[PDB]
Amino acid sequence: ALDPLSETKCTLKSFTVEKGIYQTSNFRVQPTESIVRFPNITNLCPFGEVFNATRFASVYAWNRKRISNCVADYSVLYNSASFSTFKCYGVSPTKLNDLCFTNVYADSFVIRGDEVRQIAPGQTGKIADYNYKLPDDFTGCVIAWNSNNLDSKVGGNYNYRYRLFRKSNLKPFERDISTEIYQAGSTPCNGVQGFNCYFPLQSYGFQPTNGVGYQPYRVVVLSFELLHAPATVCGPKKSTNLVKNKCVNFNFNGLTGTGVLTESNKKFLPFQQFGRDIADTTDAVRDPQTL
Amino acid sequence: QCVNLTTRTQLPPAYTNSFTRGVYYPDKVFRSSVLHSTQDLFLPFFSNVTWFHAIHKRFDNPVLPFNDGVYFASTEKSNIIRGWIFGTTLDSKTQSLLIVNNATNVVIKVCEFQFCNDPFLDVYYHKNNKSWMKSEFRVYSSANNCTFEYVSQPFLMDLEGKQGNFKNLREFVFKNIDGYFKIYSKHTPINLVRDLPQGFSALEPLVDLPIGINITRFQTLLALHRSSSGWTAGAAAYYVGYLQPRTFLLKYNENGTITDAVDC
Repeated sequence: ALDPLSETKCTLKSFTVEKGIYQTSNFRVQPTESIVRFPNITNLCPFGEVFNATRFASVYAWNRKRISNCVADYSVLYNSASFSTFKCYGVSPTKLNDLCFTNVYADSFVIRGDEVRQIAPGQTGKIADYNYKLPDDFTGCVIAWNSNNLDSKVGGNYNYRYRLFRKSNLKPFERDISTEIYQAGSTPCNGVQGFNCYFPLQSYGFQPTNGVGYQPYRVVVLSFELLHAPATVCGPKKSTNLVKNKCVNFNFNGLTGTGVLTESNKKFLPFQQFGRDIADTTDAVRDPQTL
Repeated sequence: QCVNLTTRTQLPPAYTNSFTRGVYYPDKVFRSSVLHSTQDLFLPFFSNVTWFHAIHKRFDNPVLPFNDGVYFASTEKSNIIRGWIFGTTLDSKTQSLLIVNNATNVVIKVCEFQFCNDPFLDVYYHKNNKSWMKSEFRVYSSANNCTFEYVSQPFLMDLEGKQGNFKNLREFVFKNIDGYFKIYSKHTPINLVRDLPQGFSALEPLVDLPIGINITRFQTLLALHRSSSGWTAGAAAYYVGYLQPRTFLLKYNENGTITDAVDC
């Protein structure tokens, strides 16, 4: 590699170079930089409105929202600092952006501060067994923040109740709103309160003067389940700057390669994104974002 | 719902031949000034296609097997054909796809539907002030467990009854491959009396529906009108066909449009 004349000796494997033209190698221009282009982030699912909703269902009344067919950006929720506690199980927060999920269920409800510790795979306690429980394989995440500035009001708010007693422990992802009276012993009840007969639902005392530990916390539980159905919800996109008239390595959607991007007069059908030649090698492509 | 029409009469399934019909753009890949050989599900040329029609005493709404894919070619004056419903049982037992155009928008939803013996969308009391608005909904009584919902853009469709030759042509391709449901739609006017014209057509994609449900059968939904057992339906004709794995030579012009196809 010292000089071009030396390349002839190495290509011919001899120390003597005869008079003539010799090809010692084949030069190739390497890509200067990598190009990245994708479509917009528009038409998302309003995850912020889930926790932003004015009223949330009771621990027994918890609503289950089905989120699918959109793009999800989790960096805004983690970097917003609007959550009191954020933790995940089985999946890291930084890896959610690179993973596509088929179905995302966002749980909503309000529970006591000390009751948030009972939410996790294979937990116990009153709220976990008799209200809401997480299966051992639950891959989702947990989110909670102090609602004392909204839910709790002067005089107390009894609108949020819970199931104190149940004949057994609730199954994973099971919701029972039955108000039937709980029978402690063998004494018949028949819906009439009395000895060994109690009302299972109980209201959470909510006032701004209560301790921080018992302050109501609004919890949003996202259930990540990957089924045999196709995947839709995915993380955000990038769509970096574009460069033309230069050697670069470009990746467009699920297509990759190295070449020089130059705008031509060819017109691709609006229903046809990519072109191809007789050799099945794409000679041109359409910007996934701009047309 | 479950009440059959008064004048409905069954008819023997007559067949007719189609010329080039069933040719479509294979994929989003662009090609120009080249002859490509594509092997996919196609409608063979000169293949017998079923002959159906709907009038005020023969009303055809049979259930036909979907197989892998099917080809639909119909002509409309008053737009009698409402759409199609897809699924295995076509009932709430499982998920079923329903494509209906209500004259306002196009409704595409996958839910569990309550099956009716004679589904359709009826209208009544035209007289003066021709109306033609959505009144009675006979397709299903109730639905639930919806895994998909889609609505197109709003538009005003003319359902007014018309007489004479058929001024429109609508050719569709409905198929399901690898749990991904595809559609091809082409709308062009024609001057036609009966049967079909002789010519070539290039079908274009309509929407992308990554549903992935099993469809073994389908049924054609029609619109009924009266000036619901006694309601009638205007004169219309639609055709059904089955797609086979055939290879066509697709000739691409300088602009990329397919000029003609050749069945090997």
